[PDB]
Amino acid sequence: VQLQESGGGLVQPGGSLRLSCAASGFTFDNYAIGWFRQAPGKEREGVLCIGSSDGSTYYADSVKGRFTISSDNAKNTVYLQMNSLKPEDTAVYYCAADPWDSGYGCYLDYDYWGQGTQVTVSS
Amino acid sequence: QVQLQESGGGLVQPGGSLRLSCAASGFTFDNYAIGWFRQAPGKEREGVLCIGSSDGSTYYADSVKGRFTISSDNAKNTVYLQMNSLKPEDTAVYYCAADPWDSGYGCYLDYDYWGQGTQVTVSS
Amino acid sequence: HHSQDPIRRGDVYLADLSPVGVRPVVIIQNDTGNKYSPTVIVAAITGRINKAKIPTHVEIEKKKYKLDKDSVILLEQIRTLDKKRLKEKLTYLSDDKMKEVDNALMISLGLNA
Amino acid sequence: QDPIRRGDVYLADLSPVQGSEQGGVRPVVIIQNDTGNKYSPTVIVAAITGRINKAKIPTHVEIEKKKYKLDKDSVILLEQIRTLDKKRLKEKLTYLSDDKMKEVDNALMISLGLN
Repeated sequence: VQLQESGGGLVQPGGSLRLSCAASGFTFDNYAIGWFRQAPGKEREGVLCIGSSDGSTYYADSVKGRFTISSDNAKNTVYLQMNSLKPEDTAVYYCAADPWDSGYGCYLDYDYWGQGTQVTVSS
Repeated sequence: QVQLQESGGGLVQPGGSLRLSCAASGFTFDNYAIGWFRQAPGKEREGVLCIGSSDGSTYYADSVKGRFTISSDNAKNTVYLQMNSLKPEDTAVYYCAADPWDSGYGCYLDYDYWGQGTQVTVSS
Repeated sequence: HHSQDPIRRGDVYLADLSPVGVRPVVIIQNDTGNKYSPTVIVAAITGRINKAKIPTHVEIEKKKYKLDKDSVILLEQIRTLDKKRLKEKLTYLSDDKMKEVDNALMISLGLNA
Repeated sequence: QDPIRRGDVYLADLSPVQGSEQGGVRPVVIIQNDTGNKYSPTVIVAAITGRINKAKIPTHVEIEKKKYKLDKDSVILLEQIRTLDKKRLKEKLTYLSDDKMKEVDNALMISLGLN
């Protein structure tokens, strides 16, 4: 699947990628949305997360000014624009979504989780 | 403004009754918190029966539950403390107090208006 | 007969919350105010979610607490209510569940050291 | 813009169906944690009243008119707490002192039976 990430690959330090998050059977309208990453051996970490559109976007400390989120007008897709990639950003990235959009930040629980996409920064 | 005055104190035998009145030289006890306190020589002043909001519940000191009740007259310019089954421990100066902020409960930490006090003595 | 049994912290009441309804709420105000005050302080209960989503959330199960569905106590959703708005007492929380509510209330209101 | 901070004193539209209804714009104190204050759509506030200038019950904290730019010497009512949509926050008047915020914390603990 109901959430499928794509758009990842290899890039040199400083490059850009745009990860996609495709929703099937539902639209992202009024959904909380979270992007997460999991590095080898480390616990999965929240990267950028939106609860209510009346609240404010949460960014992990390392990613502010480099990663932004956007919709697909039809709101069937959500994009993580990743600029100025650094080797520290190498991980599998996931998208997650939840119908309850009265919260904020990265939720402790999301009803829908994507499968994951690999991102590697090295040259 | 206002000046509260208690009356109806005096000497009663154990088991006797006494009705204290608290009369308002200016206002009516409408939308006013109301407290009855007593202070005996050597002891701390003690809240005995206190009303904040009429939508709340009346506070009674443990020692006076069942014996002391409050009521007001028609003019609402007089509130009465009905004291029944009086005991020697009830001997004290009794004070009424009122405050315009009637959104609270219990005996307030502060009342804008106090009485001068009236003496109640229970002796055999 | 209106039950003279005092409202207690941790009771779950049905309450009229209009406007922004009748929904369940948890009494979180101290028991002295609960006995004498015209008002109580409550936290919202919702069945829109059945899992804690943020740190201010506490889950409560349907069968233990006589709910229509598994619910979550929202300690980010606090309100002071006139007592008239309280309808029927549904149930009350266990001591452990109340300890969880206290913790989430300390987080919600920035009171933890 | 400047984050809403716990301890800030805001003018807030408490009018039901607020828009611009009446004179229901009153001072409140932000009591929610600062993480929610940064990201949540809502805040939690305690009411401030100029109807009294002296603490009447244990949930009251007095605040001076001069230091905190109020229209009267006032009292923070930690028995009057409510969750507020951030769109109801108007201007930020001031913020409470660290010692004054500690009085608010203690009265909040009393109010909510947290010891």
